Amino acid sequence: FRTFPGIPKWRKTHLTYRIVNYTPDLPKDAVDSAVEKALKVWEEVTPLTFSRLYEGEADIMISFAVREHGDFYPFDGPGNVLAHAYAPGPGINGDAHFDDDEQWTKDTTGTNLFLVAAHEIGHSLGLFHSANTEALMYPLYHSLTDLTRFRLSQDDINGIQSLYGPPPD
Ligand SMILES: [Ca+2]
Ligand SMILES: [Ca+2]
Ligand SMILES: [Ca+2]
Ligand SMILES: [Zn+2]
Ligand SMILES: [Zn+2]
Repeated sequence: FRTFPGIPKWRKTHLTYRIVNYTPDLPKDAVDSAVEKALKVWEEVTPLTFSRLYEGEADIMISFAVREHGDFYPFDGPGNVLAHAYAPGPGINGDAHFDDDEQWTKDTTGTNLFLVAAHEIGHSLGLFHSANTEALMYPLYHSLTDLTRFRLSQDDINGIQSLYGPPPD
């Protein structure tokens, strides 16, 4: 696993998230379930807990965007960059932006929102890219078998627990 420079880490266990807008690609409930599942794979293996804010500024602001959308890193249209996220910290840090020039799907016929979201929240909690091919944080994870089979790899668990510790016990 790789952890970011000078170890940007959330200095608290309870983090809030806020879904700012909704893709036309999916029902709103499907966007909601994919982000909840993405958050729960990391919750399961750390003492971190998350809750949802509907207004105000949450730690992890989630939004769908196309091309230039307000930060210095515009999206590129179809394919290639699918989403990006900032490492822990205040303001735009911890936030995750999803490229809506992708076709976000519940399954594998397009770009699977669960899997890209779970990868991206790994960056939001402080994981960088793994050299380990079977890891969710490996750059090419989008070529991995989704919840027909999905499980976090030992490497991702080792990485997130080197930052926040194991589940409370
Ligand atoms: Ca933030
Ligand atoms: Ca793109
Ligand atoms: Ca789209
Ligand atoms: Zn962005
Ligand atoms: Zn990544």
